[PDB]
Amino acid sequence: MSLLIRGATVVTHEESYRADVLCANGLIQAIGENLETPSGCDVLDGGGQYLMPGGIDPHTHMQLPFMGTVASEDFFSGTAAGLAGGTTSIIDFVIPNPRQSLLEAFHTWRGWAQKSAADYGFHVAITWWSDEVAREMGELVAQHGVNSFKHFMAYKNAIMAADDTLVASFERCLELGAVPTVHAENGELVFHLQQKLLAQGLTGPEAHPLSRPPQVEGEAASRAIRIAETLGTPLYLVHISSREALDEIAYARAKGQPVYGEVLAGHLLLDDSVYRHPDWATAAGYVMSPPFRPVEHQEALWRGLQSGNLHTTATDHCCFCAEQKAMGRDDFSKIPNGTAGIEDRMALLWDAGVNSGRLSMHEFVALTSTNTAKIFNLFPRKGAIRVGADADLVLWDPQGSRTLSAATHHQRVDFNIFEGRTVRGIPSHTISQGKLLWAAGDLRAEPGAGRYVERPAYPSVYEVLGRRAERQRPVAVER
Amino acid sequence: SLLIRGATVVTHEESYRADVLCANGLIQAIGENLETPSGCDVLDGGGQYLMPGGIDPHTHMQLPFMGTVASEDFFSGTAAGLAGGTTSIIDFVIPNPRQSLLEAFHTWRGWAQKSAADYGFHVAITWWSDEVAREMGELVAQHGVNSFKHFMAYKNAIMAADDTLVASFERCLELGAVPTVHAENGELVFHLQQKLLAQGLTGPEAHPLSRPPQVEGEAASRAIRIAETLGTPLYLVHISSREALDEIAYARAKGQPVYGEVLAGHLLLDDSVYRHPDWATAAGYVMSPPFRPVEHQEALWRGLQSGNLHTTATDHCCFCAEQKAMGRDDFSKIPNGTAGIEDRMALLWDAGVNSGRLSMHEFVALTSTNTAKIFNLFPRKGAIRVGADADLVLWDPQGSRTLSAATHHQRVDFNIFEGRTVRGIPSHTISQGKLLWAAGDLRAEPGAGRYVERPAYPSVYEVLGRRAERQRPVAVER
Ligand SMILES: [Zn+2]
Ligand SMILES: [Zn+2]
Ligand SMILES: [Zn+2]
Ligand SMILES: [Zn+2]
Repeated sequence: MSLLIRGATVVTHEESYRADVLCANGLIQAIGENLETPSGCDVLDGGGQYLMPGGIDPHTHMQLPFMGTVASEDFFSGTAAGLAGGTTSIIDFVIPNPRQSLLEAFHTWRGWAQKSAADYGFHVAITWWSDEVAREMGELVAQHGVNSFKHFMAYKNAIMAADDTLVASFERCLELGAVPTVHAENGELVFHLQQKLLAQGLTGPEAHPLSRPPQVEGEAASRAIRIAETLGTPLYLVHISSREALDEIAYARAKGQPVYGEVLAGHLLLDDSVYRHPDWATAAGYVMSPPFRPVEHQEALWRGLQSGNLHTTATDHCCFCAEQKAMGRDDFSKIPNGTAGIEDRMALLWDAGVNSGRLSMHEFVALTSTNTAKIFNLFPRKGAIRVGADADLVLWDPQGSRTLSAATHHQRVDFNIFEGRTVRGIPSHTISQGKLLWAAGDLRAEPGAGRYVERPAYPSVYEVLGRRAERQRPVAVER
Repeated sequence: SLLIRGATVVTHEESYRADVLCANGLIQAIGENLETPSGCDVLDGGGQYLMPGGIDPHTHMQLPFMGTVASEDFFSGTAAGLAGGTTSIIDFVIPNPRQSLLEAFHTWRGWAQKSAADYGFHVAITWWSDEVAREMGELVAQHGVNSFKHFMAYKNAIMAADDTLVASFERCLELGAVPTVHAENGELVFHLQQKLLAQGLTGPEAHPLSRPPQVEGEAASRAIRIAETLGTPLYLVHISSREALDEIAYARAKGQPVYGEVLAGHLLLDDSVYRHPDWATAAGYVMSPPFRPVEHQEALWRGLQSGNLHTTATDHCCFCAEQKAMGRDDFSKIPNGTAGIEDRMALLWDAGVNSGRLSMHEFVALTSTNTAKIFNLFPRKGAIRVGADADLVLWDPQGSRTLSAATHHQRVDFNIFEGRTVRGIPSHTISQGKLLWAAGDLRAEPGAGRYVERPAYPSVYEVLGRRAERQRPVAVER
């Protein structure tokens, strides 16, 4: 018990309509025009606003230990700041060291995430292979609510998976009904260009984009895609930044292949000139992988969203303050990679996509929660306004205004990649598991309030794959 | 000296009536009603088309491979070529892993000495070290080699992985050499092979299932993007799939120098051949990449017509029945390869020219001139011009030939086009100014052919160099 949102237009991934919505006991209890108020149930007035599923950010790195160091944003600050921005759940990554047990890395991460203010889940990264990793994956799916496994195709000599691994792991994912996910950059090429730029003496952040140009993403997307086609698995590609990688996804989808693509707001709105800023720390602030790209790539990504070839939005929320960035003051390859975004994603997208008329409100919802839930088999528990669904919601004021700044954001990091940008259309209120956790300026997150969210295996795409595999079965010739 | 009189000269771009005089290995004169020098033999070409002799840039004469040695040797293979209108080859030095390239190279020169017509070599990069790199440089500077092949498949044999591709392509750029690639993802092939064998599918019908088209498309994608990133051209051998062809068109659509090669096999045969109820027949078709579903044939023809595929070849790599039978209980041990050197030109004329898919000019481009230009042999080869080498084919658009292993000159007991009848045939073939095939009479002689050196830095390198210069990485000062 008990929270009634009254007066709003409910906006789903597919329709708009006027209704009141009642939350109790973490769930949406009722939806209708003029609902009755249970006694002492709190009431939020939503006249002239839109009430939508709360955002799900399927790509966070809260307090990740990475590139000599540990991300500035912990599970609490991170998940809180997300709430302030209308995001109600995350999926983060367990990234074991190579040769490290997955169940061990997984219990370590569950540890770190217990302090979450909002619902959370994990993908598990496959950073090495053995019969043991195969075994443990099965357990994570059977016992621990994991149904998606990440592969890094870059970060050579660190966590990179090569073809022999990708093949073995993807086959395992097929066996388990789990979704393979990939960070698609060709690692040998990145490694090769990094050395060559450093050997020429190019050590600045401006050399970061040059060390990993768009065709390096395109290559790796092609390869992850064709391994998935060849093994009979779906595939989810994280943070697509390039035309080249988008074209591979469209090409595969165009042949009937289940491939999904995620995009970050930064890759929709920023270009690679940012790395040439006169101030080192500013430029360094933008360093993440894949990097920001020449302008023609933004337009292409927008169209991918408009055409159904890109499916989800996310942030790759991986915060490093200036002093951490400056670990690579003399060597761009040692700047810790990552930008902040959890709090800003929904407003950035609404303002650039809906106000401009590129995206309908419905696509906005699809791209901010529902597609993610459907892909990872959380629908209709999440990303849905219906009776029985988790009461994760955001109330949106289309005329409200906000100016993005590191000075004022709830993200624990001293840099914002959209510093000074002003957006129209903001989350006035955010509701997580039935509770009002952000209210016109007031953040009310509390450590440990979040739950761990299990995702069942075998999303329905695996039924279709199953029937195809059966129909395609090889038949010997008799002689 | 040899005068060809009364033919229509057909090049990669035009047709005209003229006689052609050859002497001393070379074309001496071209013009209407040329004078006959005394002693000169005269070939009457009235009603026929005189074209450059075909260049086949992909042969494997007497290759030791998959536990045996190809049945066709450098003499029998180049002689069979000449009967087919093909006057020069490019074959492959394939050193074993950890074997010196130079060692392998001289060995292959020995094997090739017996060739009946002009020949040259690509050299395969089957392992990597500083010594390989040094050897590549000596091959280019001293030995007339200007192209290096990389195999993306054949895991635990001659397969190159990304780290070798990158380092080799970079070495290729340094030397002005053309990287070439056999584009199949070896890890997927290897995985599928085991899986299929583990399920007891051991027959030839499983060869194609073990390397479906996307495995080729992936590897073309990857070679292409490595080449783009390192700033080299790229040549992809025997493209069989829409997927690979689409990767080439995509890259050429961004201004990237990528060339594709195609075999007649892959233009005209489909994967149903592998389900033949006779084991030996099905096995005769086993090569890599395998023949594909029909839709890929049409895509390939369209590649030719659009300028996204550039050369034709044969992957001439012959194994007789007893040799193919080494894989009788395991398709993955069937020696991979089919014959085609003799048949390439008539197959293509017949399927492409008679149908109106290709002009005669395109036919010339795709059978000699584009290969010449790509590997820096134009206009010495693939050109009918004074001072060019006198490698010529006289083509009777009315003749007919029926292809058969019982009648072909290829030293192998199987022909992947057994029984097919083509219209338009080479009536005569001239190599080094000499009449080596004359309407059924083959006059090839062991050892007549020459080793043909190809200079480095084809023209594309000047363009890449201007590009590289305009994209100098430039540091921001602070
Ligand atoms: Zn990533
Ligand atoms: Zn990430
Ligand atoms: Zn090959
Ligand atoms: Zn070959």
